[PDB]
Amino acid sequence: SMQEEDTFRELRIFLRNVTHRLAIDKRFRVFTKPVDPDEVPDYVTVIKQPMDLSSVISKIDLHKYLTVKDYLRDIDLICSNALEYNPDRDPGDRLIRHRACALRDTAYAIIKEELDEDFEQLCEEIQESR
Ligand SMILES: O=c1cc(Br)cc[nH]1
Ligand SMILES: O=c1cc(Br)cc[nH]1
Ligand SMILES: [Cl-]
Repeated sequence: SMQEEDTFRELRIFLRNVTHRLAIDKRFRVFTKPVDPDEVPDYVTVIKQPMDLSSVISKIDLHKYLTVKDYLRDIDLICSNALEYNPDRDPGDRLIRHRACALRDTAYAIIKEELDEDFEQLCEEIQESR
């Protein structure tokens, strides 16, 4: 229905704004771009399911997210991939991991304060109906 297409558009607008807020934060610059296979040839090796904020924006625009839960799964990937790829005690690794965790925490905190639970519940019920 028109009504359900309105709901999914509202969700895309919501997720675009949250993603843009994360992308413009100087802490999260490393996460805004896919990992360059020159720079890092072994990444696209052991990181099976790469994810970055430009990919998240492309997925919004292609209607791949029907719920905030699906979106947060991709945010969780950005964090768990950073944790997996950069596990060393060296400050370089520790800094990426802290920034990855901060990205994840910020996304969850924005959604906690700004997403209406009844809005998410509606998205979930339309998603399940298909
Ligand atoms: O991401 C957003 C931002 C504003 Br302002 C309003 C709705 N969604
Ligand atoms: O199944 C897998 C594949 C890769 Br690549 C890394 C972890 N687990
Ligand atoms: Cl830096």
